[PDB]
Amino acid sequence: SVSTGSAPDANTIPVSKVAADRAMDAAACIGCGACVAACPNGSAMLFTAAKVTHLALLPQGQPERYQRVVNMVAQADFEGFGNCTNIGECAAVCPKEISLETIAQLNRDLVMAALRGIEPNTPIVPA
Amino acid sequence: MKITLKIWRQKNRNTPGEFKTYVMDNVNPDMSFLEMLDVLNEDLMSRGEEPVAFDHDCREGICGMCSLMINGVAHGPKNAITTCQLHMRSFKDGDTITVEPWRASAFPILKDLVVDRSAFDRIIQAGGYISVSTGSAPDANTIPVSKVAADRAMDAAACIGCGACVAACPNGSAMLFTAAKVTHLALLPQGQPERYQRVVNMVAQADFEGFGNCTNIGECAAVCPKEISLETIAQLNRDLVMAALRGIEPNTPIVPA
Amino acid sequence: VLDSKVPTGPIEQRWDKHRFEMKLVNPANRRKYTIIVVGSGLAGASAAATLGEAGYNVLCFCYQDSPRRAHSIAAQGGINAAKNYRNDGDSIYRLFYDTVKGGDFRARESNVYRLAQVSVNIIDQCVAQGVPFAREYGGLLDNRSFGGAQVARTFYARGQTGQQLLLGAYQALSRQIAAGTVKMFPRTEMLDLVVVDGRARGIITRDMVTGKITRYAADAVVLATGGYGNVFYLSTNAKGCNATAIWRAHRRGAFFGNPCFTQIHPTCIPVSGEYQSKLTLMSESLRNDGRIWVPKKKGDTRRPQDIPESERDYYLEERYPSFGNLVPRDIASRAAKQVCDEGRGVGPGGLGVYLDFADAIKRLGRQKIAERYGNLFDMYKQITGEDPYETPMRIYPAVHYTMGGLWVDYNLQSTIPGLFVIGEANFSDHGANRLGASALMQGLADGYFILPYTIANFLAQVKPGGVSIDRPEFAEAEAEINQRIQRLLSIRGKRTVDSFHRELGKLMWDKCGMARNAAGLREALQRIPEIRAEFWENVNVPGEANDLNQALEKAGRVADFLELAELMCLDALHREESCGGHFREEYQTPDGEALRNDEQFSYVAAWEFTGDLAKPRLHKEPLVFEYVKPT
Amino acid sequence: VLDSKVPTGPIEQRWDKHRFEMKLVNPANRRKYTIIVVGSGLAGASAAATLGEAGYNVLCFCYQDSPRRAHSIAAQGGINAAKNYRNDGDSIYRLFYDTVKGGDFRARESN
Amino acid sequence: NLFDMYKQITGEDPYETPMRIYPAVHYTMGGLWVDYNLQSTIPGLFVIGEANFSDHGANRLGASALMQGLADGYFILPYTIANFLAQVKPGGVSIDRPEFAEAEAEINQRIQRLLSIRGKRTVDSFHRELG
Ligand SMILES: Cc1cc2nc3c(=O)[nH]c(=O)nc-3n(C[C@H](O)[C@H](O)[C@H](O)COP(=O)(O)OP(=O)(O)OC[C@H]3O[C@@H](n4cnc5c(N)ncnc54)[C@H](O)[C@@H]3O)c2cc1C
Ligand SMILES: Cc1cc2nc3c(=O)[nH]c(=O)nc-3n(C[C@H](O)[C@H](O)[C@H](O)COP(=O)(O)OP(=O)(O)OC[C@H]3O[C@@H](n4cnc5c(N)ncnc54)[C@H](O)[C@@H]3O)c2cc1C
Ligand code: SF4
Ligand code: SF4
Ligand code: F3S
Ligand code: F3S
Ligand code: FES
Repeated sequence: SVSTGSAPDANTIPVSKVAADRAMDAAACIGCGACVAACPNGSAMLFTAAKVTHLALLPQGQPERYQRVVNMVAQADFEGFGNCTNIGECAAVCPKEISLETIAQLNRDLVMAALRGIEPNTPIVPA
Repeated sequence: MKITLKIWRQKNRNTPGEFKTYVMDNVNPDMSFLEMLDVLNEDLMSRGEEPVAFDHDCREGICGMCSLMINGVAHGPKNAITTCQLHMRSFKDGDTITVEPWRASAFPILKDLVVDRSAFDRIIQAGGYISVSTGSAPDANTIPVSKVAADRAMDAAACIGCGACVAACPNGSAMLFTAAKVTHLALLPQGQPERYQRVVNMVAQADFEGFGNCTNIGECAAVCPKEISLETIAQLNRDLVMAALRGIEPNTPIVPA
Repeated sequence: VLDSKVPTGPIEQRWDKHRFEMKLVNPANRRKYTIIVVGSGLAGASAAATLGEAGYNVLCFCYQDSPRRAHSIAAQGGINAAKNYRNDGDSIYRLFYDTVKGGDFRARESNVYRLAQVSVNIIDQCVAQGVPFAREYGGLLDNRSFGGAQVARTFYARGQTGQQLLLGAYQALSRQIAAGTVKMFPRTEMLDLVVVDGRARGIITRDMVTGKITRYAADAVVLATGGYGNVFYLSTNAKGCNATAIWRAHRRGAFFGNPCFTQIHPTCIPVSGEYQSKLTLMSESLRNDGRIWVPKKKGDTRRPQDIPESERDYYLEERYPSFGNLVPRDIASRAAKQVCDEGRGVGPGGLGVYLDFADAIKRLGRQKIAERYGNLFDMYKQITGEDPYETPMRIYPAVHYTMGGLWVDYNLQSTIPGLFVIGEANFSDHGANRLGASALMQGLADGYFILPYTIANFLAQVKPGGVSIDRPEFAEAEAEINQRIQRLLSIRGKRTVDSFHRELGKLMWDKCGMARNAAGLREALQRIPEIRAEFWENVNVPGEANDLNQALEKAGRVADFLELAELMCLDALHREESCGGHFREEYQTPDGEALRNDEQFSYVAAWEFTGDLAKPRLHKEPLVFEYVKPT
Repeated sequence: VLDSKVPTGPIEQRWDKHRFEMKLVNPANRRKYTIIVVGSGLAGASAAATLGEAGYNVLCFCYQDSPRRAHSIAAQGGINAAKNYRNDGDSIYRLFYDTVKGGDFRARESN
Repeated sequence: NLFDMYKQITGEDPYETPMRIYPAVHYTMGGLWVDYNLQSTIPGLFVIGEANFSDHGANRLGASALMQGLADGYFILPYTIANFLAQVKPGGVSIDRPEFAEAEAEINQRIQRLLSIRGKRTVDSFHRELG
């Protein structure tokens, strides 16, 4: 949640090359939905987990990460997707080879947000 | 309204004080408490008696120098307000209102209702700040502060330094004031370099100034005009435990000038 | 002759050019200098903290319990800066242009540009100090829009921005008190200025707990003592706000720059009786979603909600059909005062008008109106006891800010060498109308990023020390202060101090208030000395000198106010034009707006005390506009 | 006749001068305006996001299933900026010169 | 990455066989003329990104179209469109205006005519011939 014009210098906050590489690995998600299609449960866990991992591996995504995962997970429930049985067909068919480590990271974020008592916001209803 | 007032009258620090009774025949319900005291003071001046002395600047609940123990409650019966924000519609006709100063060893009484709250100043001087000098600050958007952390730090930072927590605390403790400042500075990334020192120093200063300890009673939070929570004291406790784990020891106390 | 000492060349580099051309004090030589800072508000606290950080010996004074109890803790609106964090066309030049045009082209351009240029450093410093400004969810700072600006350039800490700004400045000041560089003297009121060899070399103060008169000596004296808006008894200022320091400096030789330039606030909670002296102001934005009216019948005893629409005098709608319901603050407030003077009795004393939200509540969502004005409505119900959702909210104009004060040059120095006036105490760079969120920025700029340079420039050209408190000037000032206090305590009259202050403020609000004319100002100029003589012959100041005598402090402040009001009325009668807050009824557009005379009144009027309160000496400082042409 | 409406004076301040000399909409008055943005590429998504942040009513359109499917997504090379993070002589003037000479002197200099 | 993509698309390893390439049209730095305010000849019509001619000249440099699109979106159009909008009143035109009806009738007639031709050639055949 950064508005235009308020960004600081591009080198003000260091992002380690490893974290940047992992966040680029997660951020490389073309939003095809093939994870939902190949998931036996019809779950958007790989897409959601990729976005959560991309924004959670960078410092700029720290201020609102534990909210974000909760909201995002809740939205995936609200939209009608299934749950994650940790099967891995989503990762098997992913064009960008987004790993199940993204889902483990999303799970860690959601557990941490539950420990902090983070409540999901109102779902994004369609227009 | 007909209002009877039993007001503490003390000549100076050394003179013993006593309650004097004053009957006000006509009190406006819309009159604020301090305005009623002003009317009483004008009547006393016209009658040749010494007017009651009380601290007041803003009459808005923000500056923090109005400080009256009204009917046993700091800042009056109504909560989340100050003495200045209390109006006479909170009382009834024929009511008797007892008006007192803050009673604390660290808040010496200088006059009828005026106390010396400079111990709060010295608690602040003992690390209640960020040691940043003018001209050295980076761009205002270089360090992100999450809206939740900023909101909590503004909740704690909304402290008018009235000392009503000390007055309502059974132990006479400044723990709500100190904990509010500790929480305000410790919730921001700018207060991280000193926080574990700061809490220790500040807590030690509150001990040095003569305040009591905290029994986790909660009258401080009950009478706080700004509704500063007891989570500020939990945060200060966490900071002090973490500082003890790190071996942080307090600096020299701030001696009065 | 006044020397503004403004730099030459392009306005965008003038400050930098000045900062290079100013003299410097070595850090080792700073410990040999003592600076007195009277005042601990935003300007005073920032100044004392920065000067203590520099390495000077600072003597800071305030009449409150604590330095944090100053005014400017009550500032609700945010603080502006030209950071363009909102990507909306804001810039340092746009802020400078907005401030020059807002002041109605009545202030120096170099000062305004320097203020707009250092606003960005102000905001950086405040964020570093821990001021909990509003953040967006991404962690970065949040801006909102203030009146007089089409950009969102205001940084705010909930509704208590001034409290958090002063808390940061006071925390820096506390850090310097702990460091030993600053000596803080709370509950100490400066009662005179001591001028030795033409230089402001000390002050005479009275400790208001023990009554002790003390003399302090310094190489330079800074007057960060705030505004004189309490010369009108009914004002939004704190009860202790006074003009004693600047009036004493004026009597010592400082020139009063445009004393008549006073600002008002439109939305203030009216008084409930003659006892009340403070009007709690409310955001001008409350009007955006409210309508101002009074009952057509003066003796309407019905509830205002039960009054029919055809039986309501919705003035500012029938009057001024153009720009209805958002008439400028001055026009609407002058109309409100005229209506209340005609006789309506809608409030306790009849001084108030109904700002109702009923039609806005019906039209909009009551939840959205709650989100807009919840804290304001809760405060109004706390103060008045009436719910603004059902009952109309009563409001009445009040004096808020004084753009005038002691004249200062580009170096923030008055006409007394070594005397520096900062914050609201000086005229400086607000012109005839101060923009919203510009007084906080001006105080913090003067404290943090201007006075450290200009005071060092002054001090590098003089030798440290050489004046002690045993000099005859200190003894003469102390004898004068003691005699004044004894005379005040010895009158033993029938009327109280507040009675005289109420009469004086009523006259000033009726004559030198929002609508001024020649005849009214001449009547006030005849009446002010009579009130002063009646005060000095018939005031009751009980108690003793060496005690916590609050009546004595009030008496001294009113004694200064009685002399200051005459100068204010003389300045208002002098200025045969309308500009900003100064409004002459005979110089206005048909719409009621202020009509300036830029051919004959395009200057700063600095008034010199000549020993006669009725005949001060006028000194014009001409104003030239090279970057913001008057229009 | 075509009016390029380019600012005058030194080229380094022209945009700033223009930004001062061009009018503004108050944040309260922005909700009264509706802006249609046809396109959701880098330009379209940037514009719609910024104008929605400002407070306008934005109607954004795209022919794809999602705004993210615009062809800007297919760009492989990086993005240029005159930050001189490599100490290699780069500057805003050098980027402007490189773009004017690279375009073969067929575009307005101020843009 | 390039060799793996080429082997995925063509089926031939470029480490042994030569890679095959052919020029293709990539970018169009022409487009609707816009002024310094990014506004076209029609007032109130703003063209940004690749859709306008703007400032790439006769040859767009590498990594400059993303620069130009993000610049137009983030840091230019917010100012110039506000400059345009501040000089006009909001609203005042609804979709019930005759101009909307005329444009809609033209679009409907074009779509009906396209669907009603029923010729012997596909759309992509004509596009291929044109290209
Ligand atoms: C309700 C309210 C809201 C406001 N909101 C805003 C806002 O949003 N934006 C804005 O820009 N401005 C605002 N203002 C105005 C502004 O905040 C202040 O009024 C003023 O500009 C700051 O004054 P100062 O810093 O110069 O000194 P002050 O804050 O007035 O302090 C003067 C100091 O001098 C000390 N002192 C010591 N001895 C003496 C003596 N002998 N005489 C006098 N003083 C003495 C006092 O103790 C005090 O500490 C608001 C004002 C009010 C009342
Ligand atoms: C393969 C390729 C690689 C490139 N690589 C680079 C590179 O490395 N670096 C670089 O600087 N540039 C590169 N470019 C050029 C640059 O990416 C383009 O200029 C870019 O596409 C410009 O984005 P845009 O916002 O102007 O429009 P686009 O990104 O094309 O987006 C147009 C948008 O408008 C919508 N739209 C179009 N017509 C309609 C309509 N009639 N109704 C509704 N919506 C409509 C589309 O759905 C889309 O959302 C590359 C271009 C290509 C083709
Ligand atoms: S399959 Fe991979 S690339 Fe496609 S939506 Fe799922 S996570 Fe994203
Ligand atoms: S914590 Fe609350 S009660 Fe204690 S001084 Fe601060 S505002 Fe007053
Ligand atoms: S296959 Fe399905 S169950 Fe989870 S791990 Fe992948 S989304
Ligand atoms: S009432 Fe006293 S015991 Fe602690 S929680 Fe408050 S300071
Ligand atoms: S007088 Fe300021 S808080 Fe009450």
